[PDB]
Amino acid sequence: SKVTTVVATPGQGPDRPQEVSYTDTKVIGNGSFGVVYQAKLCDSGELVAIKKVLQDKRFKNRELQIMRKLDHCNIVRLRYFFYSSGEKKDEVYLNLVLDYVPETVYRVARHYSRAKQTLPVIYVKLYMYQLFRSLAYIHSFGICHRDIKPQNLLLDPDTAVLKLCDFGSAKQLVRGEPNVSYICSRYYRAPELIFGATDYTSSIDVWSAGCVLAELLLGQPIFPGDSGVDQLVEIIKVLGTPTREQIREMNPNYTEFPQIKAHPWTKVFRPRTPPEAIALCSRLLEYTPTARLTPLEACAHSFFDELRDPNVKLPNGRDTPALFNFTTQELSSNPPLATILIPPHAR
Amino acid sequence: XRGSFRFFESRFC
Ligand SMILES: [Cl-]
Repeated sequence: SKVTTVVATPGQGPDRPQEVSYTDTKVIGNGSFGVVYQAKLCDSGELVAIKKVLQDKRFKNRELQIMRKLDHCNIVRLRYFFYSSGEKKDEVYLNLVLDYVPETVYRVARHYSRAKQTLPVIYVKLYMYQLFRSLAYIHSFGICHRDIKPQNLLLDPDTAVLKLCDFGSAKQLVRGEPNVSYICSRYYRAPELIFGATDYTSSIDVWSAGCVLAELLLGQPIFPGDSGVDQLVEIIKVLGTPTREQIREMNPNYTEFPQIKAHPWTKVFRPRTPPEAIALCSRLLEYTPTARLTPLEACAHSFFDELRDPNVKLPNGRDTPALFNFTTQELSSNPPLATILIPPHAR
Repeated sequence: XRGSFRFFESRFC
């Protein structure tokens, strides 16, 4: 309840620490590996989130390294960071001061689901489009998030702005460097991870995004289950068993299936589900990792055409959030897509 | 409600 003054380092640019005062600190929740507090900046009265993570005495903090590089309207901004000490000894905390966003896609989806109500497809379009932009941006640095789930999609439901958060699982993936998946990609686990791949790529995030889309269309997870084994049974119910070629594309080291055919995608979702949403989902939830759309290709899909209509508005009458403020970095995987992604009225 | 949530409270509870 008292005023706390720290010397905090701005997230972006070289280190230029500033005195920052905040107050009204209270626990509001958690990320995967840190408690999240709300606080009010004394200067502007603005609410911020402070994620407190343990600082290793000998190793750099990877989440901080990644977040200092990022600046995108669909990724939670690292305003500042600072260190604090408990009474223990070697007990040091890294404090990440983040923009505060009050709700998540999961909360809105769960509200609609528990009410037996379909989430309006305009919101599905807006949320998924903004997720795909955030992925296009991080993937352009080689950074894979590895924990894409609806609880990590922050949302202001009135403006419909979505921000990806929680980079505690994220890593730069480099061709030829093996990677593991013990504490990450547990929520919507891509099948190559279930099959034990250590050479996986950022397309694991696109699989997760496909699971988010399917959940928003169905009102429940498409592949529920705690373990990868459990999720795989559920994956087979829809996709059938992977072919020998798909297994080789997922994990060429997987030595040790009956042929079970896929279930038609139109029969997975309720009648009246928009056909383009089903088409999009079928190009995300693919066994072969290289067959999945890239994030930028997904943004350009016909499912998002309504967002490119000149007269589109939110249901509350407000303008849509920013959709066309692309950068070179974000477009870098396929700059010619800019012609389609940004209609003439938007540039 | 029930499940795994980011925040303790929600207007959508
Ligand atoms: Cl949540």
